[PDB]
Amino acid sequence: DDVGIMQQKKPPTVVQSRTDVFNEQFANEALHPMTKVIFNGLDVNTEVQP
Amino acid sequence: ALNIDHFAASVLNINLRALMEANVTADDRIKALQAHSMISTQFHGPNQG
Amino acid sequence: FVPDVPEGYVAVQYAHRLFSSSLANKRNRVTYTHPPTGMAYPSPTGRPHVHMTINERAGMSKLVADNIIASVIKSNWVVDIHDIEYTAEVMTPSEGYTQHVDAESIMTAPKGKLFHLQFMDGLLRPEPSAFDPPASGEDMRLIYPLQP
Amino acid sequence: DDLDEGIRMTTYDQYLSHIRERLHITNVPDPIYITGASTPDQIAASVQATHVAVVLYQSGVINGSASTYLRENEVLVVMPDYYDVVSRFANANLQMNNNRYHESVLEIADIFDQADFIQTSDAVRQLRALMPTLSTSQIRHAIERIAQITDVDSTDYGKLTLRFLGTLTRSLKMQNAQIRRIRPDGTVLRYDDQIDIEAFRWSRYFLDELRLRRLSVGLRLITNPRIARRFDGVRIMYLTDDDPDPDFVPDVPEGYVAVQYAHRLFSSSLANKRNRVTYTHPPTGMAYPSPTGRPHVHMTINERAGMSKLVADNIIASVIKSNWVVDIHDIEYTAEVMTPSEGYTQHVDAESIMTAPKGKLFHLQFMDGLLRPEPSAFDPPASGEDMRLIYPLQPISVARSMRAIVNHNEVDRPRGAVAPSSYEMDTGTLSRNGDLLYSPVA
Amino acid sequence: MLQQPTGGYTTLEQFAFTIRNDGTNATPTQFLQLLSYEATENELVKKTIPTPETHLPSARNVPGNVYIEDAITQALFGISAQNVNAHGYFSRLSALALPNTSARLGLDGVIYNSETINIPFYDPAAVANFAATYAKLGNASTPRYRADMIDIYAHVGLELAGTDAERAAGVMPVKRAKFDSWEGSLISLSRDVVNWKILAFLIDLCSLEGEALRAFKTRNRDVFRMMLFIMSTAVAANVVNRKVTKRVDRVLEYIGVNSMRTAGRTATITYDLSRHEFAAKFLQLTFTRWN
Amino acid sequence: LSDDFKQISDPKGYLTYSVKYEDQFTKKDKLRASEADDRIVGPTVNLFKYGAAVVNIDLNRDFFDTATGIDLTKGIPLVQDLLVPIGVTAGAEQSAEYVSGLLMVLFKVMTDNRLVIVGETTTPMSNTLSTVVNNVLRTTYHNNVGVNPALLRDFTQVNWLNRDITNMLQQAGTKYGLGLTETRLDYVRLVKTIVGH
Amino acid sequence: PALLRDFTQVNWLNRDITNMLQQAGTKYGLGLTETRLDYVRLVKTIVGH
Repeated sequence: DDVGIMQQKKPPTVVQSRTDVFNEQFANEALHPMTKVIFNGLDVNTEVQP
Repeated sequence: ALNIDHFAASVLNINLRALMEANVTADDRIKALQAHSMISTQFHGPNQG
Repeated sequence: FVPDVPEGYVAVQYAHRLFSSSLANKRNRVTYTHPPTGMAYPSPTGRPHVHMTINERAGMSKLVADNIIASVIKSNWVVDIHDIEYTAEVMTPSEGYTQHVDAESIMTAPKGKLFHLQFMDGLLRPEPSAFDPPASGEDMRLIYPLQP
Repeated sequence: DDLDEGIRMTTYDQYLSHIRERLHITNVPDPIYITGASTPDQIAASVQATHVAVVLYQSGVINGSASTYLRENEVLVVMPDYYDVVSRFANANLQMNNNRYHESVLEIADIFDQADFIQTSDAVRQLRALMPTLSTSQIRHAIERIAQITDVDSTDYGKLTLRFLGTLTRSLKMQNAQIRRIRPDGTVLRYDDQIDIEAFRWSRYFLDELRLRRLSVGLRLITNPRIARRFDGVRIMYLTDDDPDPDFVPDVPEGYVAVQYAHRLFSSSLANKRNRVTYTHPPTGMAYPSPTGRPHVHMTINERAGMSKLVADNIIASVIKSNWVVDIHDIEYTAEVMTPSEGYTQHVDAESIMTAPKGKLFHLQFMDGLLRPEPSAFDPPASGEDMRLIYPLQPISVARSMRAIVNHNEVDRPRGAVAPSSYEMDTGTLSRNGDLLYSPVA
Repeated sequence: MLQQPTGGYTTLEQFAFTIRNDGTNATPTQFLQLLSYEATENELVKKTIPTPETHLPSARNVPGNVYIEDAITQALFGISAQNVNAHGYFSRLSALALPNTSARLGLDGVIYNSETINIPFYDPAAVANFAATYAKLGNASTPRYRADMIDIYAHVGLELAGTDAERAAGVMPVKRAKFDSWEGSLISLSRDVVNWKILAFLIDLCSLEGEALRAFKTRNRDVFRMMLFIMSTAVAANVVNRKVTKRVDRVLEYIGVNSMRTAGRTATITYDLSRHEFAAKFLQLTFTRWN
Repeated sequence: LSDDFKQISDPKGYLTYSVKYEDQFTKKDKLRASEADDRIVGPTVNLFKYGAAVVNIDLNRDFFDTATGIDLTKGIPLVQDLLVPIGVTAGAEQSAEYVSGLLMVLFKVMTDNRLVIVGETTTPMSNTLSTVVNNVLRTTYHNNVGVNPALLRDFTQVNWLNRDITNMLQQAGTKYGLGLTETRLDYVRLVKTIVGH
Repeated sequence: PALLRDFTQVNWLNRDITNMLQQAGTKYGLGLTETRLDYVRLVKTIVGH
């Protein structure tokens, strides 16, 4: 129970469905625990407070 | 339990109490930033606490 | 065609004050509140059936501005917008679609912008054959009008 | 009841193979025939001379008083074939003739108490009924392979070579081959001492004490619940949570309809403007021509062979977009736990889990994650994350001893960690004569 | 086995409960007074509690020698527990309520398969009625079955500072607790309560009957109040220290309201989000069964 | 003379230990002990290094080797050929390659022939052992001591794990002990003498 | 037209074969049926397929 210093490991996250017509099929998918983000290239918080 | 004299031992103990005790959360630093920008700017991020 | 609120739903307002970041298990994830009961729901799953309406997209932290859409596809959330202008037009069966708006540019774009959509007619659409092996995959729609 | 007592039934062929050639070595008159009349008196008196306590059933109906003498004395009955047992004794008052059903057990031939015979135990049978049925040529091949892995070659074996015929080959599958004397006509005789020595009395062809004592101990490692690591079946669901440890079977939700998978309930019919693969609800007989509300069911695939495409997708799509609980069985896999750090090394697909050949066992690794430091207070949040698609139902952890040897806080165990058992930490004493002992307890 | 003592398993005395009032231990009754109560202009209404859905997780028997009793005590009072709500431990427990099962709950709090000689336990019937009710907590987390939180806390308060004319009536004014202090006192009492064998107090709260119960609730009215306070600490929002004379004092901000987080990250014990999911479904069972 | 079985210095064993370390869990307290306090409980400490994820047991990778066809990279004893489709060509992977490998590991244990010979043994002194590691040793240990829990009685900083170990080695239901122990079959001479280790 | 009793997509035809073939009248078979052994030599000679 403590905050790690060395960087960890990731799935890693992937973008998918956005537009107003999909027609997805659900082929493949791996079955391993992963992450899927809706918006492309987010993670915006560049402010650093010393 | 160290070997430094009772003066320096008393100084370091009082210097530690006021750090653990006296509190300032991440929010208090986010409340200060709302005083140096166009009124109505919105801040999000680090958990308040 | 305007799809409505199916059945058991509750209309709530929007304020950045109800979308706060918290800590569940071993990670930081944006948490909902659901004002009529004051709960948690730390994931885009199990969230009670809402009819959340948005008046203005002002302080929409692009993270929590996304999390709403991600909850539309996993909890049947029926959301709204009121400041958006569009000049979508009827389209014929063949030729189909061309360009299309992104489900992210329609949540984090300037208030002034006027972007047009594109809708389908489908009445003179060619139907299937008699005996045939059925093909797989399904069609989806994400943004409906309410005018009509 | 009790899943015990009652009466003990055995097929006649199983009797003649094991029991008959063994009670024949000693000088006991063959087991008495069960009377059409009732003999609840001498049933055990004639069985006392034979000692085995098994009684041969023949014809007629067993008496009411002979129906209870069999239950109490632990005596056994051998019927030629059981279509029923109702008419064999006519269960008079209580309900037994064919209602409160049987079960399946093993006997280990403990009903003798004569030493030097029955060396092998229960466990050998369990190992046998696990492999596919071997044909004559397969057995011949299997004998040859084990022989040549230890150098000692078999140039010719069982095969007789006449110079005016070529090379004819026999089979090599004997069983309880008891070398016995042949009479002139070509018939097995029997055991008449003073004519046939002592070397030909039994025995399992093996190197006296040395092999039988070595095999006896080594057989027990083979049938141990820590070596058998070929877990069967996999349940496939689409709840998204993740958990500290592997082997987390997510129980089927509160209210579901369990339907048996058929090669019929999936039909192809027209809906709206196109052809679609449609489900058909067995209890209500409905349509649902799209992977949406079904409503949710509990599927169970047994034959994942003739399922074919298109249908293999409607199953793997309704689990995602309708919360279906599916299932597989023929799939065989070898599981091994994986440390939280370093992550996965190999990832399979949900389409290949529906086309994998019946007898080809692939390995699919399961993630741990009990010992993983949580993130710092200041960092970017998350949005709609991980969905896991597969689950073992065993569980897949037989080798453990101890787990995650790290302390929490400073003086307590982390939630879900185990210590070594008080068995691998007890050096016993030698037996009163031969082997190893334990404590003794209390 | 120890059979069962008539009048409680808590009247045995082998295992009791003593808060460590610094260098000298005491009794829960003796500790409650050092605290006074400040009535503020806020009011809570005693809200009724919904029934608990009956659907405890099915039986599995993975081989773990699960410390079910140890896990329970850890989440409610334990200092910064981790993975408290994981599914595997409870499922194993529910096997316990089953008539005729070779699975005995150890007196020390460790669950076994089959049995042992060297270890005495609780007779199978005492545990049977216990796990009938606390196995349910197991699935408290599920989206469908999950319990409330922002409202059960209208009960915590009446008990901690519930005046007798107040728990006689329905509504109590929002109070503000304040008591003498030793600086590391909040964490210190929380470190201490973790070893009470809280199993014993619960495995008999389902076995005691009509008269033996009337006497049980009228005596341990403290042993309950204690773990309630220590628990209500993590929840209330602001901890203010008062420096008077030569004394030092801790004020707990609001006894009856879920602030939703923090309490004092340093001055006390904190509750994660997988804690409100747990401690809530816990109180939903002890309270209902309690009254 | 025929010479049936051959003798060895140290026995092997069928069941061994494995581990998966986490290379980010190090305690900042470099502890220390004596040299005889080290040797007896030495290699067992370096199999349970502070921060080990899982420590499981299985078939030995060594005793059953490719010299006898036995192959186990997976955790399952997999042999290459035993029972097979004859007319048809074999497969790249088959579930039958297991019920044939488990039948092959049963062959090797049966055709065994080894005699243990006492060698390398040394004796420590009472002045040079912790009072905990002393009443567990029977005069003379075997120098090439193997790994075992309970032996790491008081050498791990894992405060929790240290508990159950003491409790189990207290209830009189179990008694751990290595070294030259007492035997029934004793002084029985054939060429030298029978001792029990 | 019987060895495909569970390999065809055509739905109607499938149920039909696995009904008149499953019937208590007929039954399908394939491969080695039985063997005639030799008197003096003791080897398989005339096999039925």
